[PDB]
Amino acid sequence: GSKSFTCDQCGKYFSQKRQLKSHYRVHTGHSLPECSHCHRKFMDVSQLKKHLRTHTGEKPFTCEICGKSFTAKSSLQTHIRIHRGEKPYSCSICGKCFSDSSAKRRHCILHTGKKPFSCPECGLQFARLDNLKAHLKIHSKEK
DNA sequence: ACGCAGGTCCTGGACGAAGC
DNA sequence: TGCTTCGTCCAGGACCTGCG
Ligand SMILES: [Zn+2]
Ligand SMILES: [Zn+2]
Ligand SMILES: [Zn+2]
Ligand SMILES: [Zn+2]
Ligand SMILES: [Zn+2]
Repeated sequence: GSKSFTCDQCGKYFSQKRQLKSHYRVHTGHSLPECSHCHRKFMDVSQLKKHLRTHTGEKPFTCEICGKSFTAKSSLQTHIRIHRGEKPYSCSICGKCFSDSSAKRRHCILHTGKKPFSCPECGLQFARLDNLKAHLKIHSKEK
């Protein structure tokens, strides 16, 4: 109030041109925090520090039940639900429940029947890119 | 067999919260 | 306060595993 500068990518408003220029980095990547190891860029320095653990192998979030360690606290939180049998994610179509939110999301796709991954060698179609990768290894073994 | 699909956890963008 | 840094959620994906 008032804001006269607009981003031509997401439409967000800004009161000063310097504010728009700083925000525009998220679309172009220019001058974003850049990892010195791999030179990929991230939205802020905290996301870069998280990414640094991919190079060091540091896993600072340890499960006190089994002793395994994880790179992110969210992953530890998801892992703890396995020990406690906590399955809060359920498919609304068939009722199958999961402790992992991605396992639930991946399962629900099967009710659509879509198989968008087609083997370039024989044309066999798969709902999962994983199954296509493993399938192509059979062609490599046959050849 | 091997297609199928669930188990598991790593990676990072999204975005409001907290820091300074 | 306003820009920076953080915590966290969440989506996606890589690799693993057993069933029928
Ligand atoms: Zn924008
Ligand atoms: Zn890096
Ligand atoms: Zn554990
Ligand atoms: Zn279902
Ligand atoms: Zn094939």
